[PDB]
Amino acid sequence: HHDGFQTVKATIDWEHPMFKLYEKAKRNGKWNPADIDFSQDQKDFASLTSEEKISALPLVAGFSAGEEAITLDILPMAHALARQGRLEDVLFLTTFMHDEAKHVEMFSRWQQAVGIGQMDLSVFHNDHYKRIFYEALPEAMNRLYADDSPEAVIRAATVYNMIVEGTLAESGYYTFRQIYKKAGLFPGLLQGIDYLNMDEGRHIQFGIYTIQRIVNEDERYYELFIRYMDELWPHVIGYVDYLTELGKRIDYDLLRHYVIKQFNLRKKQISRT
Amino acid sequence: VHHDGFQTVKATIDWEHPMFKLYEKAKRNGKWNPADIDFSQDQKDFASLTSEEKISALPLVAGFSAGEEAITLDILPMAHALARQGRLEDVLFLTTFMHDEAKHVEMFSRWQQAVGIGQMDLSVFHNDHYKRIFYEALPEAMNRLYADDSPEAVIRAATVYNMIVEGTLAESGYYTFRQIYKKAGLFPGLLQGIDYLNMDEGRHIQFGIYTIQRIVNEDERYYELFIRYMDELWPHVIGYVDYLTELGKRQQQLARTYALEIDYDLLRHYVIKQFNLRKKQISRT
Ligand SMILES: CCCCCCCCCCCCCCCC(=O)O
Ligand SMILES: CCCCCCCCCCCCCCCC(=O)O
Ligand SMILES: [Fe+2]
Ligand SMILES: [Fe+2]
Ligand SMILES: [Fe+2]
Ligand SMILES: [Fe+2]
Ligand SMILES: [Mn+2]
Ligand SMILES: [Mn+2]
Repeated sequence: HHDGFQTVKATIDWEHPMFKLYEKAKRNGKWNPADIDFSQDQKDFASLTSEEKISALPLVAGFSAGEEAITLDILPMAHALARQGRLEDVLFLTTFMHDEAKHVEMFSRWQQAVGIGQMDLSVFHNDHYKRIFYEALPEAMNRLYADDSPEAVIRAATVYNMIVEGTLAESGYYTFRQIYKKAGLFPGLLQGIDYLNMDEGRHIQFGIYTIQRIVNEDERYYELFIRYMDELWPHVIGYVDYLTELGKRIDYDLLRHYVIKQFNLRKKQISRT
Repeated sequence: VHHDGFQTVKATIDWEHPMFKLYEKAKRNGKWNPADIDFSQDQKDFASLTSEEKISALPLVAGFSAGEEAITLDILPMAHALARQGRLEDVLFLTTFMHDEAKHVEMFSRWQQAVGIGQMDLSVFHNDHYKRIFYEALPEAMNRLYADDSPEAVIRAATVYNMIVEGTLAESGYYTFRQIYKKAGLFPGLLQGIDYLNMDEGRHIQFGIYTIQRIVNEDERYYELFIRYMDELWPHVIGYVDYLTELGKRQQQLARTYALEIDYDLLRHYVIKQFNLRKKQISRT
């Protein structure tokens, strides 16, 4: 039951950081994936050699699955914060969710346009990928229906924001750029990736805000945060090694260092105080 | 529980799904930002009213602010349930639904802030009937879906929120606010807000009808449930309406300072009109 309503008893906290992030999201979040011209992307893909055609697909499969996952899986988080009365958080998360829907849509549209929509790209998810996306992610998010303790929220934000978006996805945008914009290939996908990377700058900020406000109440949670990151590293780098083994069949030595860099950078964005 | 796989890895989005088409319309037609509305004439208009004129609109604003905030919290279980059923295109659409409702909450709260009543607690205009729908039945029917996503649970949730709250009360609210404050040349920024809001809600009702009718096509037993759930809520619908009516009648200072004939019997029949129209948008097959 609702006890009352903040915009009836009072107003929105206009000075809340997440309400300000909400405002930014409405201003900077107007792109529509339906407007992306994929026609050159189709030609590029067709002109590729089958050996080149596959080289693209592992990454797209990682992302298509990853965006769809978070679209389905943020909803428990939004619900738990709604139940705690954090209205400005909820306002922000509606932009988060619609961003992610556009992300799902964009990769799906590219798949469709280059002609691989009928292809099942699950074959490029290895065990380590499945551990993160098929298992740990939904596990940590769905927990929050029955357990919204600080430890549960921090574990979900760490998994979704610091590992999935902040290590794997950040590293993936960089990989796409380091490979295809140099080549002059796939300009519509790279356009989408650029819009998406803008969106994701906001998403990481909600995650930092969330993890940090909890850490602030008890620095015991800081060590929780680090432990959770390290728990998932073996699957992060297991996936990366799987993908680097594939491409060698571009210095994957560099992209495997960018992943390592991102992971440590994300750890540093949270302070013990 | 874990994901089996992902539709946009095995396949693609179902581009011909009607909820995808509705998602596409939502993106194209849902660009308005309440932060852009000019409330300066509203703040002056509100200040130009007496204490007694000043309140005639607040009961409506309190019903609206509470209603928009409730659904912002209470749609989330519905989106989760459909996500669990693999209804990806529904979920995509629902991201626009939820973001719309966020803007609706924001708009009324901006208006309250700008006209100067942010500090005033407007809960006093929620009578027991209002509470039974918005403080109780709405969240009960939605939160159910976390543990019971059966067709009958989904019908009930869509009926409460989409057919009653949006399609009866909110549709009547927009009419009332037009029949009164557009005729009074009052609160232009609020009515611009309400215009945009009402456009949003045309899509929301289409999702609710799609959802209810989808379930009724599986089995007609469910048509009767829809009618019964509509009927179980009518008394609170009309209980709130009578209450809002008796308020307006005894604070009639704004009606005659602005030479308006506010017909609280016409407004009452429009509510009844919306209720039955909503029944007619669901067919037994
Ligand atoms: C060979 C170098 C490795 C490059 C790393 C690529 C990893 C693929 C990206 C998958 C994660 C995408 C998750 C979406 C996050 C979000 O939607 O916020
Ligand atoms: C005297 C005339 C009575 C008219 C009825 C007025 C009722 C106020 C409506 C408040 C509910 C608003 C819910 C909005 C639903 C949505 O945002 O989708
Ligand atoms: Fe994201
Ligand atoms: Fe391994
Ligand atoms: Fe709505
Ligand atoms: Fe009563
Ligand atoms: Mn994303
Ligand atoms: Mn609304």
